[PDB]
Amino acid sequence: QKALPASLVPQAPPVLTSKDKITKRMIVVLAMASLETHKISDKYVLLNCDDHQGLLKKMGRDISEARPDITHQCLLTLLDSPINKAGKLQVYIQTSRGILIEVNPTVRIPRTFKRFSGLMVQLLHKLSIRSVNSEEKLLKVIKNPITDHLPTKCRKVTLSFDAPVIRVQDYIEKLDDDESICVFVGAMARGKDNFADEYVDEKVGLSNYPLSASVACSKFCHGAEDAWNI
Amino acid sequence: SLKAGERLMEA
Amino acid sequence: DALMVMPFSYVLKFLKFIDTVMQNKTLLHSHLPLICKNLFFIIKFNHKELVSQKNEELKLQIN
Amino acid sequence: DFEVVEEFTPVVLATPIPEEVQQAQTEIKLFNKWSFEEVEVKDASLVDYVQVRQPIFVAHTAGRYANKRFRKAQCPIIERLTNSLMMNGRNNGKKLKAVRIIKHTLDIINVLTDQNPIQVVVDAITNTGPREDTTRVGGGGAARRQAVDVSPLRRVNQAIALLTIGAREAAFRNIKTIAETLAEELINAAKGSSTSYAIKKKDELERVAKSNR
Amino acid sequence: LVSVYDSYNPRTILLSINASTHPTHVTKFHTQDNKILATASDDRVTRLWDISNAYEPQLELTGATDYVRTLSFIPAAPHLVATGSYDGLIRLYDTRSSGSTPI
Amino acid sequence: CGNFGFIGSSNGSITIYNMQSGILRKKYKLHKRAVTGISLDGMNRKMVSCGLDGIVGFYDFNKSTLLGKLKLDAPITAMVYHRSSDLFALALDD
Amino acid sequence: RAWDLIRYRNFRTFTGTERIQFNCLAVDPSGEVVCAGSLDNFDIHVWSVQTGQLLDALSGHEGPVSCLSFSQENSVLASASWDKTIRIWSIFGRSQQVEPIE
Amino acid sequence: AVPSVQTFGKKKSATAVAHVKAGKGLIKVNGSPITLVEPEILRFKVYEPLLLVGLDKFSNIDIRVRVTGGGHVSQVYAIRQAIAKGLVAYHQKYVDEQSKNELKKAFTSYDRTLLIADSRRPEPK
Amino acid sequence: TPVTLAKVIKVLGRTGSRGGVTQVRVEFLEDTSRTIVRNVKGPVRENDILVLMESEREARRLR
RNA sequence: AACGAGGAAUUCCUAGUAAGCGCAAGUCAUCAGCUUGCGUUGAUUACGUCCCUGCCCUUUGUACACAC
Repeated sequence: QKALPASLVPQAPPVLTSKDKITKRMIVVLAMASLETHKISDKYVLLNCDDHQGLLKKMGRDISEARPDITHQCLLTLLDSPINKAGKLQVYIQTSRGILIEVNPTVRIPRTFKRFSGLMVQLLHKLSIRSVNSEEKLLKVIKNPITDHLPTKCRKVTLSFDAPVIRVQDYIEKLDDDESICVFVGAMARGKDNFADEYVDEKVGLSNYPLSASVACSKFCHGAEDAWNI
Repeated sequence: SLKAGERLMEA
Repeated sequence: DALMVMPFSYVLKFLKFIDTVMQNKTLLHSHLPLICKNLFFIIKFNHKELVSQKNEELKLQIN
Repeated sequence: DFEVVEEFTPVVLATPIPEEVQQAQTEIKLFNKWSFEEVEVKDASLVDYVQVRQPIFVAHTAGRYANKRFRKAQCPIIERLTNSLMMNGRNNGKKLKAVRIIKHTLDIINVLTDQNPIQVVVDAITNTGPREDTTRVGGGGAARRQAVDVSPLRRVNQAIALLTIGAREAAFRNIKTIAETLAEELINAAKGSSTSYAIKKKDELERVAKSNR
Repeated sequence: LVSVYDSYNPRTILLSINASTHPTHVTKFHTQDNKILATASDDRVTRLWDISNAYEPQLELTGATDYVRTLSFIPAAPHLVATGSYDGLIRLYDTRSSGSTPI
Repeated sequence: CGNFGFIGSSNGSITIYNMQSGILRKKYKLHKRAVTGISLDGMNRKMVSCGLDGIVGFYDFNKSTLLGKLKLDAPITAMVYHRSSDLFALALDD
Repeated sequence: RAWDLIRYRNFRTFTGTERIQFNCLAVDPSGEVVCAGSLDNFDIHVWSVQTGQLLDALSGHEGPVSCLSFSQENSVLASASWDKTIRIWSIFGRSQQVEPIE
Repeated sequence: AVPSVQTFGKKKSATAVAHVKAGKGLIKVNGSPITLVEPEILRFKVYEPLLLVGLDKFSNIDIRVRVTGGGHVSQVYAIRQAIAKGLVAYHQKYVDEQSKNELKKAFTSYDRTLLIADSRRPEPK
Repeated sequence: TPVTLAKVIKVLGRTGSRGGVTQVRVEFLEDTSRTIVRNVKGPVRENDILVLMESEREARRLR
């Protein structure tokens, strides 16, 4: 009583950017990441809590803040998830220094940490990372604020441990058919849930247990895929 | 410090 | 300029204020021009509403 | 019952003025097609700021509107829509390109939705201009969004801004030019279909202002 | 895709209605109301498009068994639409009704 | 103002000639019998006329619209307007 | 010169800087400001009523100021030149803006 | 002789010398009819002094207009200025006065820039 | 969601308000009695009609 | 290889103004890796308020009424 589509060859879903603003999708933003650049003299290095504790004492910023490892922990969590296969999220990086990094869903971020250290210090100077396939630019630093480059009909939330706990699948199902969720995630190891109070319209919780930044992504993503039937 | 006239009103 | 700033809801409280200070005449004659110069800049400026709201206590207040 | 004879000879000229122009001396029409009569601003509080009472031929009144504070209101809004079309460094100081777009745009709104183009443009600005806009507070270093109301001049100014930017951005890399996508805006903004640029972006500005008040 | 645009101007595709993924054979305009379009398809559904909204069909007119390759409107009734399948069986619809069944 | 010259024909027509050039400007047609008196008010706004058919027509003159129309009983021989108070008197045949 | 009608006396005699003739005059309805105009200078002098100093020399006319007058509603004043241009002034409260009408 | 009236029209740096004489009803711009003005969108910006007052009042007159200076637009604001001035200064001379105050009140309510040159002399703040 | 229009009576001077935001006593259009002290955002004068999504809140200072 | 409109920061800007465009001259300094003229097309947003950041003024009313 209903006919088929004409060609049933599966194709790649259209890869989202900041330029498209109509399509419904998820947005997972990592806020206040520790991605800072320091010079040694004979090269430039990413800042680490673990690799060099003594460098941060001279700079004055404490060791316990500057952790880039949690970011690469989340970037493998978001990109390998099937909602990054099916084309329904993009991910923005809000650095604690104010830098806003757009991440193309097509990139494959290197799963070793040390290559990622060399990947970030290529990013923070040249401002755009291009693939070796070289069809497009992949990690581009974009102009603040994030409220420009988010989609228009958006919903903006914050993961908070003090927020009332909700269920992921129930929350997405009450969105409209064109409204796009945006999840500002606190990647800070310890800090207040106030990094985006001027942005979002509510705060939502995920579990009664204190969570990592990595799981709170996948706690949201694997609820999202069941809420979108993937 | 409140601006005057307002501080009339809550007093 | 700081007496037109208030809503009309406080003016209805403001007339009940001066309704009480009429009872204590020592406050009255010790501050007689200032009470006079404040009602008659308010009830000029907030005339159309005080004349159009009906409340028999307000007649008993203003008398 | 009663007749006034004001014209006594068949007025013919040695220089031939065409058949569409001699007919145009009864009512003044925009681009010699569109009547300013029967054009009502269907939202009160926006009359005296959308000015469609004085009819005009083309949307090119070169008069001074910048000098007084509210002189900007009496600009006939068809011109006030063309003035916001030349907003880019590739486009500043080219009005005859913009007027040629609107005369090509107002044709499209007719062909799609017969009513009037100029009734749609007035009905577009009435819909997209927000009703409560949110402002930033000081608050001692912790800024929260404090919701206030908005003056009806700002309701027109930002309405015209969102339509032309919404047309200029949607026709960025498409075969559809500025002229057609703006007619895709104004028709959708007339219905408020939430599929235009400005009806969407108003519906955050009235959404955010409801959240914290 | 039915790509409706103005005649005497081949360079401006005014309105590009992405209809069904099956190939649309017949695209006509309504004789009575000049802004309602109706296309057919190889998808065996005829779609009455209102070209104010080129992104949604105003009504999905359906029930066809095999390969609608003609439809035509009737002068006395702007609501009534004659739609001919390829199986036989000329369908007659009332677009002001539910329409998914013929009359 | 001394710029317009009214003429009431004996076939209803009220031609209004200008007084610099003697040029024709407007021709009013309400009456069908002889017009027997015209006037214009002091403000140059409203205009009256009286016919032998009994119609006393009240014109606007800034716009060319007929304001109204009054009918008395008898035919009307003459009219004297008084521009200071906007009263005018008619002479009837009764 | 100002005058009283209760007491029949000058308050203050307002004068210019370089001793100019004054044709005409305009007085703020809220009696704070007295403006005057010349044939010699074509600058609109502006005196305050309390302090007899001239507050400001409003200028911008070619040719003399014929007359000057204030709104009684919002207290903008409007001058009347002989360079064929009305120029309407707005002199109160942080605006100081001018509009000529030829 | 021949009754004529000469009026000027001026925008940015463009003059407009409109001789108006009693004639048959031709209206020329630079030895070319007024239906052939260049910018082709602003042609109705110069039909304004024709169509505001009514095209009957051009039936007896000639409008010879010649323009120099300016650009494409700022000449069109000069021919609409000198036709309005050349029409309203022929009715005060050789036709009736009450025609003129009907015209001068007609061009005024539509656009006063037809008559007097809107001179955008500078202002220092 | 009915929307109540309001006409502006008097802009308020000398009130200490955050820049950009001005403070205005409006008058209800559908009933000419009431007044509510609301804040505007854009440029506003008297005798213009303003749009209120909510009537009963009455805006205070914004520091 | 660098390169798809340019990050954080940062400065200027209120009408014939921002900006787009070409033509010209080379005037005892200055400029030719450019400078200064001239004309054309020519807007958006304020034009309010001292809330913030600064700067400034006053804290005998003296000047003469009346008023405060």
